[PDB]
Amino acid sequence: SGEYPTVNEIPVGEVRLYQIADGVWSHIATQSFDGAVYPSNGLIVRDGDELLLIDTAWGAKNTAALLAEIEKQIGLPVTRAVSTHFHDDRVGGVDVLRAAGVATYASPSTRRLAEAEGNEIPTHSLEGLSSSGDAVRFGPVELFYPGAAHSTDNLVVYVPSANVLYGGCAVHELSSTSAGNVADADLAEWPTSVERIQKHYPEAEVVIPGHGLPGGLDLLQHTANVVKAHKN
Ligand SMILES: C[C@H](c1cnn(CCCN)c1)c1cccc2c(-c3ccc(CS(C)(=O)=O)c(F)c3)c(C(=O)O)[nH]c12
Ligand SMILES: [Zn+2]
Ligand SMILES: [Zn+2]
Repeated sequence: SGEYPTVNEIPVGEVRLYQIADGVWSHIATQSFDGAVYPSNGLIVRDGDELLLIDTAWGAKNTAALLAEIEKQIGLPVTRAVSTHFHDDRVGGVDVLRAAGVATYASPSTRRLAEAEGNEIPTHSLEGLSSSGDAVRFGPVELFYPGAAHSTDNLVVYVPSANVLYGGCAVHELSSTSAGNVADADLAEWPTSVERIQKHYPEAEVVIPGHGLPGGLDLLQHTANVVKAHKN
């Protein structure tokens, strides 16, 4: 009824949208992994009379549900999608998207890693993002490669019309007490990658983590802090 929806409010398989700013929504879904249930976020950005999707809803049936929810609540077609790293909470559902006519994109680094993991593989490669600090435009967003953090390939997304920073899994929510799933992370480089985000997007007004509640720029420093406590 208005507050951001949390893991225990979303049954696995359903998707909810949350209006972030004019023409910007997050999408929230939940999924089981190794016997526990987790929420995860993605983004939807209006692109004239079309929509740009950032990240799947973590699984084929969740992603089908995402498309249905977008049709019900927004009613504009999703024409393109970008996945911000290779894990299943970002690419699982790409095959559903591709069968629904969505053009799916990721960096070559994400595509390679997805293929090697046995995860679904976006169709199109995003060049111009291979060195930390790189930025490219993609529809109504800017894609930025901050360097290795949660994963070596993680991208962040900025919506300049609204000053919305979508951190993906490189950014954690304020209530987080540890650094999430770090199996593919670079804990030593993560703070430097966060500092690059902070320097490049000093006017961000909303910061959205890969999992959990949006907030403001605090999420960036908090992320660095929880990652340092983990490496320690
Ligand atoms: C799909 C993904 C994954 C990551 N790696 N692998 C290994 C490769 C295997 N094929 C799979 C995955 C599965 C389960 C949970 C998480 C969390 C996560 C966990 C806990 C928290 C709470 S917290 C910050 O307080 O610790 C959280 F927010 C997110 C994150 C994240 O961190 O992005 N990914 C997750
Ligand atoms: Zn991940
Ligand atoms: Zn994640």
